Amino acid sequence: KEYMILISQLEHLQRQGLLSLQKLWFYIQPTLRTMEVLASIATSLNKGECFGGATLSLLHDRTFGYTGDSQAQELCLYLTKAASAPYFDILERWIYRGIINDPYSEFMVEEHWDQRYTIVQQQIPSFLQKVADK
Amino acid sequence: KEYMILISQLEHLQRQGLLSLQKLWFYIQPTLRTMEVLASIATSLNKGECFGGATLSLLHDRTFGYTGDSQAQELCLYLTKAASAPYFDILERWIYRGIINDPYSEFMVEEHWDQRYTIVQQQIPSFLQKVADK
Amino acid sequence: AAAAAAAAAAAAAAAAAAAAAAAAAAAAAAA
Amino acid sequence: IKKYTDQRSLDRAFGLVGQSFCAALHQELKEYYRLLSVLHSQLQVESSLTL
Amino acid sequence: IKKYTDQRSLDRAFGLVGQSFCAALHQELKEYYRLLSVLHSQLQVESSLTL
Repeated sequence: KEYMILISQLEHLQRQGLLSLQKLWFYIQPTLRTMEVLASIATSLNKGECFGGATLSLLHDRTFGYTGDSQAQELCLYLTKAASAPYFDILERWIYRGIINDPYSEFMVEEHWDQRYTIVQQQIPSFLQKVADK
Repeated sequence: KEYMILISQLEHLQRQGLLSLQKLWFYIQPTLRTMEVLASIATSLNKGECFGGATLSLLHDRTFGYTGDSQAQELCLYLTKAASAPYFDILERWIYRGIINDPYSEFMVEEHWDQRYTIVQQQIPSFLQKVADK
Repeated sequence: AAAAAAAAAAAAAAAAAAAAAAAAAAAAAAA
Repeated sequence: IKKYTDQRSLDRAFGLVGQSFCAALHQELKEYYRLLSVLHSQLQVESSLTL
Repeated sequence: IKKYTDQRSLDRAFGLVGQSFCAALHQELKEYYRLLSVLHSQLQVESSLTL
Protein backbone atom coordinates (compact mmCIF):
# COMPACT_ATOMS: atom_id res chain seq x y z
CA LYS A 1 0.00 0.00 0.00
CA GLU A 2 2.88 2.37 0.76
CA TYR A 3 4.57 1.47 -2.54
CA MET A 4 1.52 2.09 -4.72
CA ILE A 5 0.65 5.41 -3.06
CA LEU A 6 3.83 7.27 -4.08
CA ILE A 7 3.31 6.36 -7.74
CA SER A 8 -0.13 7.98 -7.77
CA GLN A 9 1.14 11.14 -6.05
CA LEU A 10 3.70 11.97 -8.73
CA GLU A 11 1.01 11.33 -11.37
CA HIS A 12 -0.58 14.54 -10.11
CA LEU A 13 2.66 16.11 -11.37
CA GLN A 14 2.23 14.18 -14.64
CA ARG A 15 -0.75 16.33 -15.64
CA GLN A 16 1.73 19.18 -15.18
CA GLY A 17 4.15 16.78 -16.85
CA LEU A 18 7.77 17.84 -16.60
CA LEU A 19 9.20 15.08 -14.39
CA SER A 20 12.45 13.49 -15.44
CA LEU A 21 14.14 10.21 -16.12
CA GLN A 22 16.38 11.33 -13.20
CA LYS A 23 13.88 12.65 -10.65
CA LEU A 24 12.12 9.33 -11.16
CA TRP A 25 15.46 7.54 -10.97
CA PHE A 26 16.14 8.83 -7.45
CA TYR A 27 12.80 7.63 -6.07
CA ILE A 28 13.23 4.20 -7.62
CA GLN A 29 16.59 3.52 -5.99
CA PRO A 30 15.02 3.62 -2.49
CA THR A 31 12.11 1.59 -3.85
CA LEU A 32 14.34 -0.91 -5.59
CA ARG A 33 15.85 -1.31 -2.09
CA THR A 34 12.43 -2.06 -0.60
CA MET A 35 11.59 -4.49 -3.38
CA GLU A 36 14.99 -6.23 -3.65
CA VAL A 37 14.97 -7.20 0.03
CA LEU A 38 11.36 -8.39 -0.40
CA ALA A 39 12.33 -10.33 -3.53
CA SER A 40 15.35 -11.90 -1.83
CA ILE A 41 13.18 -13.01 1.08
CA ALA A 42 10.72 -14.43 -1.47
CA THR A 43 13.47 -16.15 -3.48
CA SER A 44 14.72 -17.81 -0.28
CA LEU A 45 11.18 -18.95 0.49
CA ASN A 46 10.81 -20.68 -2.88
CA LYS A 47 14.06 -22.62 -2.39
CA GLY A 48 13.20 -23.30 1.27
CA GLU A 49 9.60 -24.64 1.43
CA CYS A 50 9.46 -24.11 5.20
CA PHE A 51 6.47 -23.49 7.46
CA GLY A 52 5.75 -23.11 11.15
CA GLY A 53 8.70 -22.69 13.48
CA ALA A 54 11.11 -23.55 10.66
CA THR A 55 9.98 -20.29 9.05
CA LEU A 56 10.32 -18.54 12.44
CA SER A 57 13.98 -19.57 12.73
CA LEU A 58 14.72 -18.52 9.14
CA LEU A 59 13.27 -15.07 9.82
CA HIS A 60 15.23 -14.92 13.09
CA ASP A 61 18.39 -15.47 11.04
CA ARG A 62 17.47 -12.55 8.76
CA THR A 63 17.39 -10.25 11.79
CA PHE A 64 21.07 -11.12 12.26
CA GLY A 65 22.23 -10.68 8.66
CA TYR A 66 20.38 -7.51 7.66
CA THR A 67 22.17 -5.24 10.14
CA GLY A 68 24.11 -2.22 8.96
CA ASP A 69 21.27 -0.86 6.89
CA SER A 70 18.74 0.61 9.33
CA GLN A 71 15.66 0.39 7.13
CA ALA A 72 16.41 -3.11 5.88
CA GLN A 73 16.72 -4.05 9.55
CA GLU A 74 13.34 -2.49 10.38
CA LEU A 75 11.33 -4.59 7.92
CA CYS A 76 13.21 -7.80 8.75
CA LEU A 77 12.41 -7.09 12.39
CA TYR A 78 8.76 -6.40 11.53
CA LEU A 79 8.51 -9.53 9.36
CA THR A 80 9.83 -11.58 12.29
CA LYS A 81 7.45 -9.86 14.72
CA ALA A 82 4.50 -10.48 12.38
CA ALA A 83 5.47 -14.15 12.07
CA SER A 84 5.87 -14.65 15.84
CA ALA A 85 2.64 -13.04 17.05
CA PRO A 86 0.63 -15.83 15.37
CA TYR A 87 3.08 -18.48 16.61
CA PHE A 88 3.38 -17.36 20.23
CA ASP A 89 -0.40 -17.00 20.33
CA ILE A 90 -0.56 -20.69 19.40
CA LEU A 91 1.91 -21.15 22.25
CA GLU A 92 -0.34 -19.29 24.70
CA ARG A 93 -3.49 -21.07 23.51
CA TRP A 94 -1.70 -24.31 24.39
CA ILE A 95 -0.73 -23.00 27.84
CA TYR A 96 -4.13 -21.91 29.19
CA ARG A 97 -6.08 -25.10 28.36
CA GLY A 98 -4.01 -27.36 26.15
CA ILE A 99 -5.94 -26.65 22.95
CA ILE A 100 -3.79 -28.16 20.20
CA ASN A 101 -5.28 -27.16 16.85
CA ASP A 102 -3.44 -27.79 13.59
CA PRO A 103 -4.68 -26.22 10.33
CA TYR A 104 -1.40 -27.29 8.73
CA SER A 105 0.55 -28.05 11.95
CA GLU A 106 1.67 -24.51 12.72
CA PHE A 107 2.88 -25.37 16.21
CA MET A 108 5.36 -28.16 16.71
CA VAL A 109 3.67 -30.21 19.43
CA GLU A 110 1.20 -32.87 18.31
CA GLU A 111 -1.30 -34.70 20.49
CA HIS A 112 -0.36 -38.29 21.33
CA TRP A 113 -1.59 -42.74 29.12
CA ASP A 114 0.93 -42.08 26.36
CA GLN A 115 2.88 -38.94 27.46
CA ARG A 116 4.16 -38.52 23.89
CA TYR A 117 4.09 -34.80 23.05
CA THR A 118 7.62 -35.11 21.47
CA ILE A 119 8.34 -31.58 20.28
CA VAL A 120 9.31 -32.17 16.65
CA GLN A 121 12.62 -31.90 14.88
CA GLN A 122 10.65 -30.43 11.96
CA GLN A 123 10.26 -27.08 13.73
CA ILE A 124 12.05 -25.05 16.40
CA PRO A 125 11.10 -21.65 17.95
CA SER A 126 12.95 -18.35 17.48
CA PHE A 127 15.23 -19.58 20.26
CA LEU A 128 17.08 -22.88 20.55
CA GLN A 129 15.60 -26.25 21.66
CA LYS A 130 16.01 -25.32 25.35
CA VAL A 131 12.85 -23.19 25.25
CA ALA A 132 11.12 -25.90 23.18
CA ASP A 133 11.88 -28.41 25.92
CA LYS A 134 10.68 -25.79 28.41
CA LYS B 1 35.29 28.40 -5.28
CA GLU B 2 34.80 32.15 -4.79
CA TYR B 3 36.88 32.71 -7.92
CA MET B 4 34.69 30.37 -9.95
CA ILE B 5 31.41 31.90 -8.81
CA LEU B 6 32.79 35.21 -10.11
CA ILE B 7 33.42 33.28 -13.34
CA SER B 8 29.71 32.41 -13.59
CA GLN B 9 28.81 35.99 -12.60
CA LEU B 10 30.42 37.48 -15.70
CA GLU B 11 28.86 35.24 -18.37
CA HIS B 12 25.55 36.56 -17.02
CA LEU B 13 26.81 39.90 -18.28
CA GLN B 14 28.02 38.22 -21.50
CA ARG B 15 24.58 36.86 -22.52
CA GLN B 16 24.07 39.84 -24.86
CA GLY B 17 26.38 42.13 -26.77
CA LEU B 18 27.56 44.40 -23.98
CA LEU B 19 31.08 43.46 -23.01
CA SER B 20 34.27 45.47 -23.39
CA LEU B 21 37.62 44.48 -21.93
CA GLN B 22 37.44 47.08 -19.11
CA LYS B 23 33.84 46.61 -17.97
CA LEU B 24 35.20 43.15 -17.29
CA TRP B 25 38.56 44.31 -15.98
CA PHE B 26 36.94 45.74 -12.85
CA TYR B 27 36.52 42.10 -12.07
CA ILE B 28 40.07 41.40 -13.26
CA GLN B 29 41.53 44.06 -10.94
CA PRO B 30 40.31 42.45 -7.66
CA THR B 31 41.20 39.04 -9.06
CA LEU B 32 44.64 40.22 -10.19
CA ARG B 33 45.20 41.51 -6.68
CA THR B 34 43.83 38.19 -5.43
CA MET B 35 46.16 35.80 -7.31
CA GLU B 36 49.25 37.96 -6.82
CA VAL B 37 49.06 37.75 -3.04
CA LEU B 38 47.75 34.16 -3.08
CA ALA B 39 50.55 32.84 -5.33
CA SER B 40 53.14 34.75 -3.31
CA ILE B 41 51.60 33.01 -0.33
CA ALA B 42 51.83 29.75 -2.27
CA THR B 43 55.43 30.23 -3.41
CA SER B 44 56.78 30.48 0.15
CA LEU B 45 54.87 27.30 1.05
CA ASN B 46 56.41 25.14 -1.67
CA LYS B 47 60.08 25.28 -2.72
CA GLY B 48 61.57 25.67 0.75
CA GLU B 49 59.97 22.33 1.74
CA CYS B 50 58.45 24.00 4.77
CA PHE B 51 56.88 21.89 7.49
CA GLY B 52 56.10 22.37 11.14
CA GLY B 53 55.96 25.64 13.07
CA ALA B 54 57.85 27.49 10.34
CA THR B 55 54.73 27.48 8.14
CA LEU B 56 52.79 28.94 11.06
CA SER B 57 55.69 31.38 11.52
CA LEU B 58 55.71 32.29 7.81
CA LEU B 59 52.00 33.06 7.58
CA HIS B 60 52.25 35.14 10.78
CA ASP B 61 54.88 37.56 9.45
CA ARG B 62 52.98 37.97 6.18
CA THR B 63 50.01 39.25 8.20
CA PHE B 64 52.26 41.69 10.09
CA GLY B 65 54.00 43.18 7.05
CA TYR B 66 50.84 43.55 4.94
CA THR B 67 49.37 46.56 6.74
CA GLY B 68 49.29 48.35 3.36
CA ASP B 69 46.57 46.58 1.39
CA SER B 70 43.44 45.65 3.34
CA GLN B 71 42.31 42.97 0.88
CA ALA B 72 45.80 41.44 0.82
CA GLN B 73 45.82 41.38 4.63
CA GLU B 74 42.35 39.82 4.80
CA LEU B 75 43.26 36.71 2.80
CA CYS B 76 46.39 35.77 4.75
CA LEU B 77 44.63 36.44 8.03
CA TYR B 78 42.10 33.86 6.86
CA LEU B 79 44.98 31.66 5.69
CA THR B 80 46.79 31.99 9.03
CA LYS B 81 43.59 31.27 10.96
CA ALA B 82 42.54 28.25 8.88
CA ALA B 83 46.01 26.70 9.10
CA SER B 84 46.60 27.39 12.81
CA ALA B 85 43.19 26.56 14.33
CA PRO B 86 43.76 22.85 13.57
CA TYR B 87 47.26 23.30 15.03
CA PHE B 88 45.92 25.27 18.00
CA ASP B 89 43.43 22.46 18.62
CA ILE B 90 46.25 19.89 18.61
CA LEU B 91 48.17 21.69 21.36
CA GLU B 92 44.91 22.41 23.21
CA ARG B 93 44.10 18.74 23.77
CA TRP B 94 47.80 18.15 24.45
CA ILE B 95 47.97 20.59 27.35
CA TYR B 96 44.49 19.61 28.58
CA ARG B 97 44.73 15.81 28.56
CA GLY B 98 48.48 15.23 28.69
CA ILE B 99 48.97 12.51 26.03
CA ILE B 100 50.27 13.09 22.50
CA ASN B 101 49.83 11.28 19.19
CA ASP B 102 51.34 12.91 16.11
CA PRO B 103 50.09 11.08 12.99
CA TYR B 104 52.73 12.52 10.65
CA SER B 105 55.05 14.32 13.14
CA GLU B 106 52.77 17.35 13.05
CA PHE B 107 53.73 19.04 16.33
CA MET B 108 56.99 20.65 17.42
CA VAL B 109 57.16 18.38 20.49
CA GLU B 110 58.09 14.78 19.69
CA GLU B 111 59.06 11.76 21.77
CA HIS B 112 62.77 12.28 22.63
CA TRP B 113 61.75 12.03 35.02
CA ASP B 114 63.55 9.55 32.75
CA GLN B 115 60.96 10.04 29.98
CA ARG B 116 62.17 12.73 27.59
CA TYR B 117 60.47 15.06 25.11
CA THR B 118 62.33 17.72 23.15
CA ILE B 119 61.50 20.68 20.92
CA VAL B 120 62.83 19.91 17.45
CA GLN B 121 64.85 22.48 15.50
CA GLN B 122 63.22 21.63 12.17
CA GLN B 123 59.99 23.30 13.32
CA ILE B 124 60.57 26.85 14.59
CA PRO B 125 57.29 27.95 16.19
CA SER B 126 55.17 31.00 15.46
CA PHE B 127 54.92 31.43 19.23
CA LEU B 128 57.46 33.04 21.53
CA GLN B 129 60.40 30.87 22.57
CA LYS B 130 59.75 30.89 26.34
CA VAL B 131 56.08 30.08 25.74
CA ALA B 132 57.18 27.20 23.53
CA ASP B 133 59.51 26.25 26.38
CA LYS B 134 56.49 26.47 28.67
CA ALA C 1 -6.68 5.10 6.70
CA ALA C 2 -6.21 5.19 2.93
CA ALA C 3 -6.66 8.97 2.92
CA ALA C 4 -4.15 9.28 5.77
CA ALA C 5 -1.52 7.40 3.77
CA ALA C 6 -2.22 9.66 0.79
CA ALA C 7 -1.37 12.67 2.97
CA ALA C 8 1.88 11.08 4.18
CA ALA C 9 3.13 10.71 0.60
CA ALA C 10 1.88 14.22 -0.18
CA ALA C 11 4.05 15.57 2.64
CA ALA C 12 7.02 13.71 1.16
CA ALA C 13 6.31 15.30 -2.22
CA ALA C 14 6.01 18.72 -0.56
CA ALA C 15 9.51 18.53 0.94
CA ALA C 16 10.69 17.34 -2.48
CA ALA C 17 9.31 20.40 -4.27
CA ALA C 18 10.68 22.62 -1.50
CA ALA C 19 14.20 21.18 -1.81
CA ALA C 20 14.15 21.70 -5.58
CA ALA C 21 12.79 25.25 -5.26
CA ALA C 22 15.54 26.23 -2.81
CA ALA C 23 18.25 25.24 -5.29
CA ALA C 24 16.31 27.06 -8.02
CA ALA C 25 16.65 30.23 -5.94
CA ALA C 26 20.42 29.66 -5.84
CA ALA C 27 20.17 29.38 -9.64
CA ALA C 28 18.33 32.72 -9.86
CA ALA C 29 19.92 34.98 -7.20
CA ALA C 30 23.61 34.21 -7.87
CA ALA C 31 23.17 33.66 -11.62
CA ILE D 1 30.56 2.87 -6.86
CA LYS D 2 28.08 0.97 -9.08
CA LYS D 3 30.43 -2.01 -9.32
CA TYR D 4 30.96 -1.84 -5.55
CA THR D 5 27.21 -2.29 -5.03
CA ASP D 6 27.30 -5.14 -7.56
CA GLN D 7 29.95 -6.87 -5.43
CA ARG D 8 27.99 -6.01 -2.27
CA SER D 9 25.43 -8.78 -2.84
CA LEU D 10 26.04 -11.44 -0.18
CA ASP D 11 23.89 -13.22 2.37
CA ARG D 12 26.13 -11.61 4.92
CA ALA D 13 29.49 -13.03 3.92
CA PHE D 14 33.05 -12.83 5.34
CA GLY D 15 32.24 -9.85 7.52
CA LEU D 16 29.36 -7.95 9.10
CA VAL D 17 31.20 -4.64 8.56
CA GLY D 18 31.75 -5.03 4.81
CA GLN D 19 28.25 -4.32 3.52
CA SER D 20 27.71 -1.83 6.35
CA PHE D 21 30.48 0.18 4.68
CA CYS D 22 28.66 -0.14 1.36
CA ALA D 23 25.39 0.83 3.06
CA ALA D 24 26.93 4.22 3.83
CA LEU D 25 28.43 4.12 0.33
CA HIS D 26 24.81 3.90 -0.89
CA GLN D 27 23.93 6.90 1.36
CA GLU D 28 26.73 9.01 -0.11
CA LEU D 29 25.86 7.70 -3.54
CA LYS D 30 22.32 8.89 -2.67
CA GLU D 31 23.52 12.45 -2.03
CA TYR D 32 24.99 12.70 -5.55
CA TYR D 33 21.57 12.08 -7.12
CA ARG D 34 19.75 14.92 -5.39
CA LEU D 35 22.42 17.12 -6.99
CA LEU D 36 21.49 15.59 -10.35
CA SER D 37 17.77 16.29 -9.90
CA VAL D 38 18.34 19.99 -9.19
CA LEU D 39 20.25 20.07 -12.48
CA HIS D 40 17.40 18.59 -14.52
CA SER D 41 14.98 21.22 -13.16
CA GLN D 42 17.34 23.79 -14.72
CA LEU D 43 17.08 22.10 -18.13
CA GLN D 44 13.42 22.40 -19.12
CA VAL D 45 11.17 25.46 -18.97
CA GLU D 46 8.74 25.94 -16.08
CA SER D 47 19.07 30.79 -15.46
CA SER D 48 21.04 30.20 -18.66
CA LEU D 49 22.19 26.80 -19.89
CA THR D 50 25.94 27.26 -20.19
CA LEU D 51 28.60 24.81 -19.08
CA ILE E 1 -23.57 -11.25 -4.86
CA LYS E 2 -26.58 -9.50 -6.40
CA LYS E 3 -27.94 -12.74 -7.87
CA TYR E 4 -27.52 -14.59 -4.55
CA THR E 5 -29.92 -12.16 -2.88
CA ASP E 6 -32.43 -12.84 -5.68
CA GLN E 7 -32.46 -16.62 -5.15
CA ARG E 8 -32.66 -15.92 -1.40
CA SER E 9 -36.39 -15.19 -1.37
CA LEU E 10 -38.22 -17.81 0.71
CA ASP E 11 -40.89 -17.61 3.39
CA ARG E 12 -38.25 -19.03 5.62
CA ALA E 13 -37.46 -22.29 3.85
CA PHE E 14 -35.00 -24.99 5.02
CA GLY E 15 -33.34 -22.78 7.62
CA LEU E 16 -33.16 -19.66 9.74
CA VAL E 17 -29.37 -19.95 9.54
CA GLY E 18 -29.11 -19.80 5.75
CA GLN E 19 -31.13 -16.58 5.55
CA SER E 20 -29.08 -14.88 8.24
CA PHE E 21 -25.84 -15.62 6.35
CA CYS E 22 -27.49 -14.02 3.30
CA ALA E 23 -28.48 -11.05 5.44
CA ALA E 24 -24.84 -10.86 6.44
CA LEU E 25 -24.05 -11.20 2.73
CA HIS E 26 -26.24 -8.18 2.11
CA GLN E 27 -24.50 -6.51 5.07
CA GLU E 28 -21.28 -7.17 3.10
CA LEU E 29 -22.92 -5.50 0.08
CA LYS E 30 -23.47 -2.15 1.82
CA GLU E 31 -19.70 -1.86 2.28
CA TYR E 32 -19.04 -2.26 -1.44
CA TYR E 33 -21.62 0.45 -2.16
CA ARG E 34 -20.12 3.01 0.26
CA LEU E 35 -16.91 2.73 -1.78
CA LEU E 36 -18.82 3.60 -4.95
CA SER E 37 -20.02 6.88 -3.41
CA VAL E 38 -16.68 8.07 -2.04
CA LEU E 39 -15.02 7.60 -5.45
CA HIS E 40 -17.88 9.46 -7.17
CA SER E 41 -17.52 12.26 -4.63
CA GLN E 42 -13.79 11.97 -5.45
CA LEU E 43 -14.75 12.66 -9.13
CA GLN E 44 -15.11 16.41 -8.28
CA VAL E 45 -13.24 18.22 -11.06
CA GLU E 46 -13.95 21.92 -11.53
CA SER E 47 -8.44 15.38 -7.47
CA SER E 48 -7.43 14.26 -10.97
CA LEU E 49 -9.52 11.74 -12.90
CA THR E 50 -6.95 9.15 -13.87
CA LEU E 51 -7.41 5.40 -13.93
